[PDB]
Amino acid sequence: RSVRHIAIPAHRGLITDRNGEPLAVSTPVTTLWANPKELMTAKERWPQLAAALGQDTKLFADRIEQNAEREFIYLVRGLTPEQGEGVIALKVPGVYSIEEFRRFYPAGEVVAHAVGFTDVDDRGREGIELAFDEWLAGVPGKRQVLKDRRGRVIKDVQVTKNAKPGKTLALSIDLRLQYLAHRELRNALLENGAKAGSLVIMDVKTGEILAMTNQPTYNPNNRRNLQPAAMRNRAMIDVFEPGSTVKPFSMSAALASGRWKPSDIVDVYPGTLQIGRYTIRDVSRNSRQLDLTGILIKSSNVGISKIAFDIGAESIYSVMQQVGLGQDTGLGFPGERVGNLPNHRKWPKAETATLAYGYGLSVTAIQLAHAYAALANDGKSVPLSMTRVDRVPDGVQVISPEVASTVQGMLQQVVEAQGGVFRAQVPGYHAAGKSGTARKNAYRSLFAGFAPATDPRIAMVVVIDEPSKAGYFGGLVSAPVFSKVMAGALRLMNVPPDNL
Ligand SMILES: [Cl-]
Repeated sequence: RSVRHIAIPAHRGLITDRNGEPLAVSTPVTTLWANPKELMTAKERWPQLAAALGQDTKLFADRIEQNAEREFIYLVRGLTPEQGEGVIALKVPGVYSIEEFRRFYPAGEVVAHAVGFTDVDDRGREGIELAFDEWLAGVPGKRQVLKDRRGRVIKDVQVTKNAKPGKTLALSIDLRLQYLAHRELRNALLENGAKAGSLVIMDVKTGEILAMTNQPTYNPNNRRNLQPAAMRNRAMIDVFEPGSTVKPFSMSAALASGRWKPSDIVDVYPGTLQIGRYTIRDVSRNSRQLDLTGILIKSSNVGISKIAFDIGAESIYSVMQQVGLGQDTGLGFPGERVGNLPNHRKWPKAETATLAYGYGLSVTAIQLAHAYAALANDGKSVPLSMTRVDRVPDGVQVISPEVASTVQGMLQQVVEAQGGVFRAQVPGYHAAGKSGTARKNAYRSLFAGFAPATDPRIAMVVVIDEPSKAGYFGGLVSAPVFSKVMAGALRLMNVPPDNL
């Protein structure tokens, strides 16, 4: 009475972590539908079927009566096999059974922002599920079915074309590192009364994003009553002024200029500096002469500004642009922001000073981590990747190996020297990094670093949004998170200790 071609759903590819742990799995679910044309000939069966579907008798009957002309309506999607057989056993004419695919996410909220989710039609709508949708979805088949003049699926003819299953995808993320970072960022938020946060971990040798976690987060397996703020992958889609965490790059421009060495001295007394109506102000103001390492340890805005006036903002802009701040990462992640590294024909003094200590530009947590990776990797930037990297692509030298080496040594002193950020110290290793405290009377606390300082393997960025306890400095709020997560990450990757 009617020959028709209908789609065959393809099996969606498995997403694993870098070691094969499942992160997104296509699982069979039982969906029930009905042909109202057939139901209309068995009305005396409707109340038992309605009750079986948890439905009010009258509302069910109103539904079928309204659709009496159509030949298809869903009844309920995604049931257990025991549930569907429970209904089919009633043998109600025109009630049919189907098996579909539905994603399950074994790690739930721990990796929701990176993995994303699919819709009820099994299409990728967010995160990796969307970015890699063509790779994961495969290609539907087609089959030929005969249907009588009332919609009854009389015969089932051949398969015209088989479905092509999707392909497996292994991410760069290490699920063991991801759990640790997730736990500790969460603990830090709760201990500090903070509103939001991000943590990014990167392999400085391969470009791999080993961990990417945010708060708040959500359970992708139960998205009822989902708050869209809980769904933001802040590490990639939120932009912020990085503040003093960019001082290592200002310093890289200074050491490359020919005009400065770490033992050179800047006079920062009295801890402020007027630029017209604008006033640069240090956080501690009992200093006069400081050497370049001292400027980083004390995080003196006056110090880095006087250095910036000497070498010119253009050279600072250039290093920041070369390491990727405010530049397109090329990951193609949905909603991923680029930020902004402003430019000028001639840089005014005030813009020059603020650029040098990280105001006036916008970056993401992932760009900041990638810039620190380039610095840890002896000045060579390796392309970012969200998937496991087997053949490493060639990187670009963006800071000279000698300059990067020197800046690494200074940042090890930031963490280890007297008056330094002692809370970022990693037991059994040497660590290097810089704190940040940036306006947003509310602040973001930041720490960016890498370890082991002797032979760097891992770069990490911690951002904690609006800590509400008395201490809000990056060195008080974010540095201890770096310490706990870096220690766990190095242990898990069996990195040999360089400080025992
Ligand atoms: Cl943008």
